[PDB]
Amino acid sequence: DRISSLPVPDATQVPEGVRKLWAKAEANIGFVPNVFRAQAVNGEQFLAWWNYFNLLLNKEGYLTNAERELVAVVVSGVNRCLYCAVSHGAALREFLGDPQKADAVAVNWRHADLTEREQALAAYAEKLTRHPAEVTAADLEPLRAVGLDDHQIMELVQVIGMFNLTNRVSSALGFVPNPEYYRQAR
Amino acid sequence: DRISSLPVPDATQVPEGVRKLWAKAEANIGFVPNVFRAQAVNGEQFLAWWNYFNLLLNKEGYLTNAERELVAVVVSGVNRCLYCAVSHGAALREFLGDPQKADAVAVNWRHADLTEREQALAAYAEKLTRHPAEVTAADLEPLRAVGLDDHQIMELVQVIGMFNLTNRVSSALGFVPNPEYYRQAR
Amino acid sequence: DRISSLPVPDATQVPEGVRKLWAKAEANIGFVPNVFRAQAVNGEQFLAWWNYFNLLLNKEGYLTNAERELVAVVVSGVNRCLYCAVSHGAALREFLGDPQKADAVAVNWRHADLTEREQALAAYAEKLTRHPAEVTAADLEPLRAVGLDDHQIMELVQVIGMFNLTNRVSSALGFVPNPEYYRQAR
Amino acid sequence: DRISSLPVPDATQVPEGVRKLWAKAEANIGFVPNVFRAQAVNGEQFLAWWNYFNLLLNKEGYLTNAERELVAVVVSGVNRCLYCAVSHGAALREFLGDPQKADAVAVNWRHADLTEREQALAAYAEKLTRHPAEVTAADLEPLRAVGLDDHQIMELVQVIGMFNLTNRVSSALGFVPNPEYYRQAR
Amino acid sequence: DRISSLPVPDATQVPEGVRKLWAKAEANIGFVPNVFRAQAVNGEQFLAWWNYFNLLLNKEGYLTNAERELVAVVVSGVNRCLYCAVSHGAALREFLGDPQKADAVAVNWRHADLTEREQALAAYAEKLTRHPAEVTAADLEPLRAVGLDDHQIMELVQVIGMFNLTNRVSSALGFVPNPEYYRQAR
Amino acid sequence: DRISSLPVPDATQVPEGVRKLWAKAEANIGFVPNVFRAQAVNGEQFLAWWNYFNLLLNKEGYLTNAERELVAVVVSGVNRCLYCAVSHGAALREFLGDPQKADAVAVNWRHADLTEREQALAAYAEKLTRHPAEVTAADLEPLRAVGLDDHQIMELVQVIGMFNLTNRVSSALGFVPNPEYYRQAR
Repeated sequence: DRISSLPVPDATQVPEGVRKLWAKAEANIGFVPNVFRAQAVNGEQFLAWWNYFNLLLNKEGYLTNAERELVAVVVSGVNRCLYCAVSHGAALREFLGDPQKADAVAVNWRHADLTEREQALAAYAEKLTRHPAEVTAADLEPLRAVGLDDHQIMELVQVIGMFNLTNRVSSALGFVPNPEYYRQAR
Repeated sequence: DRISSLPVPDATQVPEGVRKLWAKAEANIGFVPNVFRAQAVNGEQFLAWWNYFNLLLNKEGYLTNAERELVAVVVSGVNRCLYCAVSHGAALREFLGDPQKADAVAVNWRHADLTEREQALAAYAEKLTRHPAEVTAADLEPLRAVGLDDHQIMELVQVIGMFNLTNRVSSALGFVPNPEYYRQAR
Repeated sequence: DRISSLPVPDATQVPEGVRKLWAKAEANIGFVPNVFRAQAVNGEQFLAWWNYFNLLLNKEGYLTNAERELVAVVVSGVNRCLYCAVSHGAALREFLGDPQKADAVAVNWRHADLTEREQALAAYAEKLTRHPAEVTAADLEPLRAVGLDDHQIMELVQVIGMFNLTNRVSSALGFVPNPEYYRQAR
Repeated sequence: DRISSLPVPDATQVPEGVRKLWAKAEANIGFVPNVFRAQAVNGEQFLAWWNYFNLLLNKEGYLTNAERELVAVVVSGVNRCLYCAVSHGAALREFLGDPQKADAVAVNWRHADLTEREQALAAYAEKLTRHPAEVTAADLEPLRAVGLDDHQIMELVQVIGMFNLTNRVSSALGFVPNPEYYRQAR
Repeated sequence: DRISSLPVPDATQVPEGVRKLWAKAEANIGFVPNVFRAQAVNGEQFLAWWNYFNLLLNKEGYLTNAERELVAVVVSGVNRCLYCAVSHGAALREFLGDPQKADAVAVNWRHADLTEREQALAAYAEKLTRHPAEVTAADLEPLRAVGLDDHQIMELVQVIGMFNLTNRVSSALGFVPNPEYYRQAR
Repeated sequence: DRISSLPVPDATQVPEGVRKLWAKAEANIGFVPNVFRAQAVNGEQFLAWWNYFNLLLNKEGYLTNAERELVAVVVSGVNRCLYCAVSHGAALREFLGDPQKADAVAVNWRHADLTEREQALAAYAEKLTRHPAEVTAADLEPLRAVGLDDHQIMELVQVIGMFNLTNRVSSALGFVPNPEYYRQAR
């Protein structure tokens, strides 16, 4: 059962930080996310990627985990990235406590009955994902009007950019999400 | 005078690591890249981004600097990102020692008379950038045919990803490249 | 409470055939599909649509139910139609007996590890959906290579058509899928 | 002279209802529409399709035949479906009594000097045809403003969906419209 | 009464060369093409355009008139330009002596049962029109395979170019084709 | 070092007017623009093209050379035409006296800090280049609001159309711009 289009390094072929992450994941969530194995081909690059990704998505910042995972699900849905859709879908179901809303966002946020703020975030995520050449300063105005300040905007644009990065890496290399994600928070 | 659509933090409003980076830049290239100011709005996120970007793009890896900057220029050109097209254009001109070749890649790699290897890199960069939902394992075969191994592919996909992240952050926030970049290596 | 952008007719405002359909649904699946209410605005048109849809999708024909629902899910995913993606997702999960496979097809069939036959069906469904002006007789050859005969092709093209009709009607009119569909066959 | 990419069933290979339709067409219009032969490969499915199509397009409802054929011509022009463009073009020329207006709609409704209502119908047909993921309840407001009620909207969205179905079936299978349509109502 | 979105100059407001052209047209075809009035707003630019257009499209060159008008009709159809689709449709009907073939090319050359040579011309015209950034030297090989020499290719690319110019000028300025064109060669 | 995908005629294979143009260019700018050689394959057609192009772009009319070259750079950037981007980029740098502004327009005019008028011109150039089927009389209103009269509009739409012509001819035939253009006006 392949999890990648490239060979996946074993424990002997990854640095300490990657093995520690594997152990931590196993102990806390009961499995090792396949991205932590498949994307470990270049170990130091992986560790640098994780350091930034973990800070931006998982550690405290200026947007809530619900807001962040909403963006993740929208971007990953537009780009039709399987790994990211499935894994961030599990996260969004968990953080919203509403599996059906999360599923609806995965299809089309316009039809998911979101708040005004959520709609502003989803719309801007989709625009910057699809039409990066066309965004302008004018597009920041709706974000301020639903209450995002400069730090929240700075975080938002990074999260959208990040999923444009991870969608591409995951899709290019055929990353396969773990079976557990499909069943989580349902 | 504007270099960003958001307020730019001064020395007192960024962490020490950012101040150290500014000093290192000034000492090495003679000026502080505008992105190091404009994107320092969220300081710790900025430093985590920089750690990864620097490692993937500037430090030794599996692709040459010329190869990485070729990909940077293709991606930033497709996405029409001013900051990245201008600054990475400077870099590609330096690493190729051929301003006209770099300028041609900025418009259309198809017409820039590239090597077979460079054409494979450029073609894949453009596809992954424009059509992330449609790339498959078959698309790796041309990369292998020009001699890219697994580490080189792993790096490549991250570089393409990274420019899809930075093109979005820089365009979303109206980042303005330093005047020096337009003149370097010409 | 809303299930449609138009007023929904009650029992007194639909023909008897629609009331009989509601009763049959309740008795067979335990609830009345929301489309049977929301799309009954023009009653006789509704019953003619249902006659054709039921025959093509639910009754014996030349493709299996699994094959039909695969196509439904691909089409509805490309078009980002909430009602159809959710309800046919339920159906595909049931007919495959594999929720994770169905969920993967919902994001990107290219990454769902399908059989050669399923990949041919999914690829053609997506092309006919996105690029109707560009399909030609040559595009039938892969279908014949996976064993589809003339009756199977005839059915296939109608199924793809039908989802291009229902995705449009349901999205245009903001049809909301029943909560049950999100939970079925998981 | 082929009329389809699939074999066309003869009189011995179609059900009674199809042969009766052939006879009726011949007696009343002087020829048998090729779709009635080419799409008869799956007989019962054909009869179910015709039952719905005939009710929606040809029998009394909530939009006039001129309005319906306007939509048909717009959708079929966007999708570049030959069978449907040619045959519904003949219908529109007949119902408008103005061949040049009908021809102009076939090219681009924006340039055909239509009424406000006609423009609202054409614009919405083209939007739902091209961008089904993007339509929302807001798009119904212009339709109400040119006087369409809920039944007229319900009919409209079906006619647009229907041509998205028939354009696809006709194009996929290389259906060829009869010579008579090209000369009718000129 | 309108034939343009800009004011149309009368005989007193154009140069003598334009008046002579109007007289020549009236004498040869029985009416003055509306473009000769509407596009004469800048008189000397108009006469330079006409000199080139007439030479490339009407006077002896390396492609036949039928071949040139086929390309005209493909291009104008893809771009949905009313003036050019209608007027060049008339021309193609005349040069093919087959109105139904010309009408079919106007919708989709893929379905018009063309010769191998005509299909190569039509396919290239559409690609160069839609995807100018993606054409390469490889795309000339099919043209050479149907017998086009260097002069024929040189002419072809200019004809495709020219319709991309005239489709834009005519659509931008709302040019209205004469009623005669809709009826000619039918 | 090839300058074209087709053979390039020598002095013995071109008419007098082409040889005179070569001589004039050499004497006045110090080199012969490669387009004057590569596009001379069909001599009379070339001379007719040059006659119109030279009048519209180089000789006095209703827009300034800065305005015209701005449009050239925008259109050529959207279409990613190397010959035209590089050569009109040199022209724009010269006429603006601001190399960095010209370079920024080549990437994305939205980020180049243009005047209101310049923005109106760039936006309309890009729209008519990308979406010719969608422009209407309404799009002329912004042009009038930044002060363009009917002659200026007539000229503008021709210049946009012209670059849609030259981008296509140049790209189709692999025209290579002279080394001098890359270094001019820097």
